[PDB]
Amino acid sequence: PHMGAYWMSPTADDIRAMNRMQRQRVVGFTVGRENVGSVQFKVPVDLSNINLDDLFGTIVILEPRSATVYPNAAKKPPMGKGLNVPALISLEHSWPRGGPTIKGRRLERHIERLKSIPDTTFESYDPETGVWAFSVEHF
Repeated sequence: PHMGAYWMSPTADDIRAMNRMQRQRVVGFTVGRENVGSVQFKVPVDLSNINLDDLFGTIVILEPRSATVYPNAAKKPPMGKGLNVPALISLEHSWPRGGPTIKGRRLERHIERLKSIPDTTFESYDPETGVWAFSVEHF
């Protein structure tokens, strides 16, 4: 696999510089990984109890075509708490089998399948870049 660095927005520096009130309600918090995709939380999140330097690969795991938040059910907070909130997920490399030149009906059936994935709400598929974007309500 060919993956680059994890990142977050606002940055860990920005969040470390917030006061307690601000860090309890971080808007548009996004965790991504170069050449994989990103997870953007759709409601404000409380990061006061999250270690920003033990987040990538521990709480949020981004692998090719796969995003995971809280892989260990025993340590997963209740729905609506921590990062267990609705999120917009964008995944690169989501092409039809055959790759970027597959168009027409074969591409349409691929989009149909992505629109139907259980527990997701389809947002978009970009046929030129291979990005599938969709929302989930909990992890």
